[PDB]
Amino acid sequence: GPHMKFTVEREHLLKPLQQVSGPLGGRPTLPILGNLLLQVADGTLSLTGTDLEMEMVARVALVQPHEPGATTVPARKFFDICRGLPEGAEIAVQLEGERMLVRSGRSRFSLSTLPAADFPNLDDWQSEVEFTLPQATMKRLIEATQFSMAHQDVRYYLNGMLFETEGEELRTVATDGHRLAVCSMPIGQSLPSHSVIVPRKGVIELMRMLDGGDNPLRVQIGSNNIRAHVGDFIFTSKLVDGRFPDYRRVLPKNPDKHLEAGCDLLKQAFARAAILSNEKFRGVRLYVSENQLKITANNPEQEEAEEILDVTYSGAEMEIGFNVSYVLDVLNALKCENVRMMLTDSVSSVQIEDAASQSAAYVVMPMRL
Amino acid sequence: GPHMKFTVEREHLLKPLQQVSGPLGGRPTLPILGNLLLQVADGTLSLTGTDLEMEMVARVALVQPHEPGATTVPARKFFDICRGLPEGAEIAVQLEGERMLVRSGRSRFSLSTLPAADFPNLDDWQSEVEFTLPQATMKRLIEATQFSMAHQDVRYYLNGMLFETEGEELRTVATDGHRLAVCSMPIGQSLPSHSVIVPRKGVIELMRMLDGGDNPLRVQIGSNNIRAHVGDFIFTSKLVDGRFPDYRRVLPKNPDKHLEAGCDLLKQAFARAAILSNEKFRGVRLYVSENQLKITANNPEQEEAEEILDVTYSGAEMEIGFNVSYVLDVLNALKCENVRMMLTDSVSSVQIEDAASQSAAYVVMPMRL
Amino acid sequence: MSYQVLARKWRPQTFADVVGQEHVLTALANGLSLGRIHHAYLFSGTRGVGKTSIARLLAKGLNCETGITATPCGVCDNCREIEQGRFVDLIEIDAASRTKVEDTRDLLDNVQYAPARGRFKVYLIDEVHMLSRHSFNALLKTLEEPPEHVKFLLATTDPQKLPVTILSRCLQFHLKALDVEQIRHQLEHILNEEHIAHEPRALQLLARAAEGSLRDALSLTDQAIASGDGQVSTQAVSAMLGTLDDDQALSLVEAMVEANGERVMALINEAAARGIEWEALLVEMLGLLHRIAMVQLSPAALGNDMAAIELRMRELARTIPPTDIQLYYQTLLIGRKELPYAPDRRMGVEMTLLRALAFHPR
Amino acid sequence: MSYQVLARKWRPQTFADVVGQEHVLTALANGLSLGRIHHAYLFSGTRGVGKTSIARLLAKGLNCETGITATPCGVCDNCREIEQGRFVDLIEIDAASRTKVEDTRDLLDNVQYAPARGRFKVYLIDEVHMLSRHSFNALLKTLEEPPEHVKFLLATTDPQKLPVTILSRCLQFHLKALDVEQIRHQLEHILNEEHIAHEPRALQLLARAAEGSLRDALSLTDQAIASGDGQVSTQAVSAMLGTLDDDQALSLVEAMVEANGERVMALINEAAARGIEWEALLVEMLGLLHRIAMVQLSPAALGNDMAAIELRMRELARTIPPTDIQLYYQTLLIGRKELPYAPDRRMGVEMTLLRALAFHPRMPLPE
Amino acid sequence: MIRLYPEQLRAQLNEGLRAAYLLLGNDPLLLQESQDAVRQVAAAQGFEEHHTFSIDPNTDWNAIFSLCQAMSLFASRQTLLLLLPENGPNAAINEQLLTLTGLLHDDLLLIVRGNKLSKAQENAAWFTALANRSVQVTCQTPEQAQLPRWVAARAKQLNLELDDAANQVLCYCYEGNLLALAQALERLSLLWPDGKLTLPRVEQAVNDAAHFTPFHWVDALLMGKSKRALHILQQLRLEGSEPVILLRTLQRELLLLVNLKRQSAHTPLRALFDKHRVWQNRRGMMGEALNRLSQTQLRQAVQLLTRTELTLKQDYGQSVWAELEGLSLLLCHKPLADVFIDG
DNA sequence: GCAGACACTACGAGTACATA
DNA sequence: TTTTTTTTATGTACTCGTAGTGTCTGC
Ligand SMILES: Nc1ncnc2c1ncn2[C@@H]1O[C@H](COP(=O)(O)OP(=O)(O)O)[C@@H](O)[C@H]1O
Ligand SMILES: Nc1ncnc2c1ncn2[C@@H]1O[C@H](COP(=O)(O)OP(=O)(O)O)[C@@H](O)[C@H]1O
Ligand code: BEF
Ligand code: BEF
Ligand SMILES: [Mg+2]
Ligand SMILES: [Mg+2]
Ligand SMILES: [Zn+2]
Ligand SMILES: [Zn+2]
Repeated sequence: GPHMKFTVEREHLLKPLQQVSGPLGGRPTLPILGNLLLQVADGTLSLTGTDLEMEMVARVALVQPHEPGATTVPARKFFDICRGLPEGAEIAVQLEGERMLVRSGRSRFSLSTLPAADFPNLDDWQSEVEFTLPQATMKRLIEATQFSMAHQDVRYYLNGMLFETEGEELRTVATDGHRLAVCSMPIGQSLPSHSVIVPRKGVIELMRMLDGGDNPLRVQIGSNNIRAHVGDFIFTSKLVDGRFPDYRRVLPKNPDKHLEAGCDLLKQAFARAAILSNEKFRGVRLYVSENQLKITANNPEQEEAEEILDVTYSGAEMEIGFNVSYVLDVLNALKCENVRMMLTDSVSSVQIEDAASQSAAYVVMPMRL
Repeated sequence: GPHMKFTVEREHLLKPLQQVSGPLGGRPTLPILGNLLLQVADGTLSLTGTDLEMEMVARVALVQPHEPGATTVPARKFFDICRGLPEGAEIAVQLEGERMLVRSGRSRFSLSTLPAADFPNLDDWQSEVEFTLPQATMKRLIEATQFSMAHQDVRYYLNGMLFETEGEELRTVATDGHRLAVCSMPIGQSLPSHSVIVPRKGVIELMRMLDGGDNPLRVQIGSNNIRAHVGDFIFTSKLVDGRFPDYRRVLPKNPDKHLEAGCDLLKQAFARAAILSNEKFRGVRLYVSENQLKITANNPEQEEAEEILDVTYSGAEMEIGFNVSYVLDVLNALKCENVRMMLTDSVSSVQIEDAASQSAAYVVMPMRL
Repeated sequence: MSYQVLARKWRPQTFADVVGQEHVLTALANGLSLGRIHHAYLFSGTRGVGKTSIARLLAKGLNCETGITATPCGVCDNCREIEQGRFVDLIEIDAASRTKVEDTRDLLDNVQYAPARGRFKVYLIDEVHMLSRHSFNALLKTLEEPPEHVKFLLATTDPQKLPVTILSRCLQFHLKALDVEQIRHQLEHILNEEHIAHEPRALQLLARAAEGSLRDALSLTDQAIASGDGQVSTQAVSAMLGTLDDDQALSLVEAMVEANGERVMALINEAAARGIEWEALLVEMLGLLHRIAMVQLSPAALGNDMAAIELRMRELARTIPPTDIQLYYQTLLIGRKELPYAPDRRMGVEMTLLRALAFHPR
Repeated sequence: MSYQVLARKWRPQTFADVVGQEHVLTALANGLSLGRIHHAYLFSGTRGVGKTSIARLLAKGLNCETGITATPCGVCDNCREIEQGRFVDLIEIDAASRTKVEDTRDLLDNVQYAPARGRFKVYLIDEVHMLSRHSFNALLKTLEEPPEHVKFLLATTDPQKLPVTILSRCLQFHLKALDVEQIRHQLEHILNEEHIAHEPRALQLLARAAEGSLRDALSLTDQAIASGDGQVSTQAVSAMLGTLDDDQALSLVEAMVEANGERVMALINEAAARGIEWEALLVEMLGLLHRIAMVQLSPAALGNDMAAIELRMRELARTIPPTDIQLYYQTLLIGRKELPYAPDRRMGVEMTLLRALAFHPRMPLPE
Repeated sequence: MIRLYPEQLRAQLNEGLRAAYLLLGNDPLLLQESQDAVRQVAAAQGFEEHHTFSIDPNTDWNAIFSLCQAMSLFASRQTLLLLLPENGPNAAINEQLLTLTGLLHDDLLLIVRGNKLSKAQENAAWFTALANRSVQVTCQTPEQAQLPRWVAARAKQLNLELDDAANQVLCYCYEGNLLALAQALERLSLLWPDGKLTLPRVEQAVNDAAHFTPFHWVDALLMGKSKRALHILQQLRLEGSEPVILLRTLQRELLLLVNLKRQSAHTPLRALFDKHRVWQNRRGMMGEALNRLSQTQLRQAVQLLTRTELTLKQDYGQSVWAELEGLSLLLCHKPLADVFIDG
């Protein structure tokens, strides 16, 4: 049988295992899908973890004696044994017969395995566009728009994120039929325009695998897949066939009324009013008057919540409604100093932006009470 | 009724409100049961909550004008509305028309209330035996055996733990029929002989009570009611009849076989061994040789796990098989530097103790013969 | 060496290798050759009659490289790949194992993705009558507006367990239970395609005892080969069936009516060699006599439940006057009434049959 | 050394030591010899006729060191653990203790993992008729196309509970209840191997007492050994069973058909002195009447265990009409029906005998 | 409100969509076709957000979430579907649907599907609120005498010819099951592109899958249709209907028969039917039965039914189905059952 | 330090079904 | 058209919703 010799450090191995053993859990579609493909070749090691729609490959350098091989191992067990060994412990791994022996100086573990031949090697392809972006930019792009994606909508193409690379900049769009989150960031280079839908699990994995470091992120987007490289992590994912609707027409074309307020102040006022809102469907009413904002919340057991805050406002008078969860989420994700609100009327969309920046925009509908 | 006019500073309200809202939670059996009563008499405001087998009383001082009166408010809503307010902001609460108006700055909220006569009280008992003990003292006293008590079992009243007072010493015991934990320690007062069973929920609340190494906690023990005083915090609970088995008989009287080991090394070895143990029958077998302890674990998928640790032992091989969750829990609780295992026979139970302290001891029954 | 079981290695791979059931094969062939393909086919049958095999064959035909055709080529990489377990577009879901909605969502969300290789992403959901209600709701939501690139193939044993709304959106093909002649013909082909000698009487017995299913017939064929020293002889199959016979009722009532005391004794001894509750045996014998007396009144009394023993039963109904049947039922009823108080249940049922045998003949 | 129960000490350890069940043993050995190994076996039959033992022997034959051998070659390494029951790969599943589907799912998840040491990971599912319907449906597909390195051995008492879609895809081996001669010979072997004296009539009674099983027969033999001073004697067996041997009840029926009440009551008194259950006397007499009916209908119906009285049997077979036999049987059957309600069980038996005497169609009591 | 038939639903949707559609009835096929037509026409007129939302008493009630909120992405009109319980809404569900209809967007389309609702649910506040704008369409299974016309219409829909024998065979095989009937017509269309369906083809392309309710069995017994009665009993055995329901459904009419036969010798049937509160469709039925069966057969049937019920609820036996077949033989037809099936 | 964020485990209920 | 619908005492699973607990991380 295959030899597949391993002799590695724990610290050089803990992080890639924690990254590749993320989505694996529960009961998978197939038993092999619940196993990491460990493949040692040349002087390097590939750890492959897949869910029939994504594939994360982690590369680990080898300097100790080793022999080539490939076998699939339970993921949770391997990660737990790797994390359970003492700090700095050496790990030796040998495939004997149809079992795998993991040895440290005073411990020997045996593990069931599966042949690497039966592992569903994901199909390869050719990227239609390249891309290079600093990690912090992608971090902000995901953090600005991940929360507004549709959860399990019937349309089955809103359950994702729209990547729109145009001219020089990149845009991320998310929606749920009642909210819209759009974020635009520069990249520094002119790029071909592409519209792509990334599934929610792909977006979550991309968020997790950022590592918060400084090395650039490489992206290769093809016809039906995307691939991302950070250090020694290569994550590929499929795409959604649906066509993401045009975000441009959603935003209020003619915002009649401008107002500005403290981000933290408005957020905490909304939070305080949210307690006394109906659990059947949580929402509040905004009364916008001359430099004044009033928040009114009602609950069917005759519970009333009232708030008044001094805001900057340019308009006559307004009465509108708002699902308090949506506004609370958008203010929480804003993470800025002051918020600017664009209002048109009680039956059209409302725009939310930074008072001093325009990279991120949000659109929300009033809720009729 | 009357008009409250209670002005309370947030700093003097948030922590006691959290303390009294601790025991309550989840969906109550009947309405009103989930609620709290605030009563102001001669400048002192008491927040009291109950589960009709527990009660919380918190006393705070008032300097602003008021009137003596008692009113009930839903707990979670008041706790969430008092929090999140600007720091240092006063809260003015006032009763009109069977509802409570709470004001802070320009923030107004209205809450449905119930008559104070609708808030039941608990029993009364006099001549309670008094205790004056340090907080962290009883904290670690229970913590050594908090895991030990069995939850949701019919046998005896294992949903709780026993306090025994003898001479000048307080001892605490818990068990499940397979594992037992004792912790005895001298208090420093002339005390009678008593043996009582405090319920598990009362134990959790008692742990929640402890805060600071300041003024010592005062216990008032009886037969069917228990009380705890921590500063201006008063807690009361209802006890459980019956009595646990004689812990003295449970402890082996022939610890002929001795073993000395390191706490952290043994804990890590057991944690590593538990990975490949049976998910339901988390049992490992132990081979004890001179200055050597070997642990073997199996599971239905095989995946044998072996480990070996250096100890201080002299004798024959015992091959004691027992559960891993129990030994892992006790080794987590010890947090000492050295651990003494004490073995009697391959059928007998095993004893676990601190090597450098006799205050706490444990016993665990074996698994298979 | 590795002698693969006859239930697996002889699974059909083309529509021409499927026995009988032309009312479904022809319909599917016409649908595939023409443009009319429904969005969800639901296959039904009885106990191994060709549901999963036909569903697999349909999935093979839908994604063949030569195109959507009644006959898959069997040569292209897709035909070879679906032939084995491994393939990407064809998703074989053991619905009986992943009943929970949590597992169903993880595989019904793949519809939004494009098929990797073939034209259609085909979901072969086997044993669909087992899903949970919420999982059924999820699958119905998928089927309400299914993408044009996904075809659903559902195979089950009891269609009526399915909720009506999901069934309303599926074209249901009910597979007829195979006839004795078709069973015997396919069994002869299977034996001759391999190196197993046989005698036609043995195959006739196998077909009759197979209860109209090819899996039962093939399982019995493998058992016969094993106990037959590599040759299927009549005596071996007959002795095995005697060890496996369960219809002691009809044979015993035939003997009792014909008044063969020795045959009744032998059949009681055989029914004692097998652990049989005597109360159950006697009560179902009463039921058989009841059905006989009913058939005396109208030929339509014998419904579709007892089609396997129709002929014999009809004969027993035709050749026996009703008064004797009434008397036999009366004596059997009174014997069963006093049965628990007899020496032994075997003992008491024996003498009850003797009482019923002493009348009319002898 | 030591004294363990016969039911566990004398479990067969090879196909040579399994008595009876010739068809199943022959089929299994022949199939193993030919190499044709089906992937699902279902052993049905009455309790205690060896389905679990045969299944474990099949596991031995499959996992033996020398290869796929019909006869397990004595005791090899891979068979030692089977004998000790601690085998790595023979997965014993007390299906009655794992009826939930959330456990059959765990069983099916790890089915593909290669066996640790043996050629096959034989899943022995004891009492397969106890799994919940969901677990059945779960294991359907894994039975239809199992991996090449796993086999299922299912043992159950009544196959009818199982869904027919499971009976379809598995071999059905049915183990008939063993004959009286088989049980008696096996018991003679067991008592000889234990260096214990025994009586042939005692062992014949042991064979008749157990309904075609063996572990029941072994249990009753162990109880006999307990009742005796470590010896199986005829008196001890008669005491433990409560039977009448084959003579006293025959004297009763002979006197009753002779319409001699005096001897009937005299033997009733003697049986009372014997300290025996009265319903036992009634059931023995009913059984004797039925045996008379059987020999009257079928000329050759007596087994060897009654040969000691066979001659007298034929006497009644040539002397009494079948109608009178039916009359006596029904009279004593109603007597059995009424006995628990009589003022005294002895009183009730006396009344039943006197009722059979008064309605004697040949020599009735004078009026 | 408008009360409508499935044939005219096309015209009603063509003239203009109303606020809400209540499609109700006992059959699956007509309900499904009506719902599909409504959904397709709404999609043609600009309805894209389609929601299926079962009402059944469970942990599922959040429909209000989909109506109070305007769609940010597009001004897409929404369609909400409700699957009423097997017996209709209860009081709590009545008031919950009243709250649901208390507020409805003009661009929101409401679809409700379920079985027929009696006056108890018809006079509830929810239905009265819906009484103004909503259109209710009734889809009921045609009777055994009405099936051939419907099958002929369906054949003309698919451009098929069946003559008369094939129509009778299909009506008998799929009696009371229109879904399987339409599926079988589609299957026959697929089998023969010629479209000229005849007996030597529909005979082997058909199934026996049929549906029934105890009223059909009782009426079959009353008319004396022996083969139909036994067919219904066999189909109900396969369906697994509770035997007790059959017992009670027969017992009601059998007690009525016993009483009417008792009163017949002294009072004319015209007054007796009025006094005994008999439905107008059953009068002739009863007449035939009364003029066919004497009080001896009625008493024997009552004895048989009594033995059946007692053995059902005391001995826990399984002989119920054969026993009801025996009663069918003993009821209007050929009374023999001599002790054998007469206790 | 601390929620809070899952993550998981347990429990109730709605429902199906078995047996007698 | 039409409205029409039944035994039960006890036990065994299965599946989803929702609370209670642990822990673990980037807060
Ligand atoms: N129409 C058929 N032609 C040939 N073999 C068949 C046919 N139907 C059933 N079989 C046999 O039965 C075995 C199992 O068949 P399968 O199609 O899985 O039945 P099911 O409908 O119950 O899933 C097949 O391997 C094949 O040998
Ligand atoms: N055919 C047999 N040959 C020899 N002993 C048997 C046989 N059947 C049963 N026994 C005895 O019964 C004991 C248990 O038998 P077992 O096979 O467990 O029966 P079961 O089919 O009920 O599980 C065995 O140890 C053996 O002594
Ligand atoms: F695989 Be079949 F439905 F028996
Ligand atoms: F497995 Be047997 F019934 F003792
Ligand atoms: Mg199948
Ligand atoms: Mg057994
Ligand atoms: Zn092909
Ligand atoms: Zn061996």
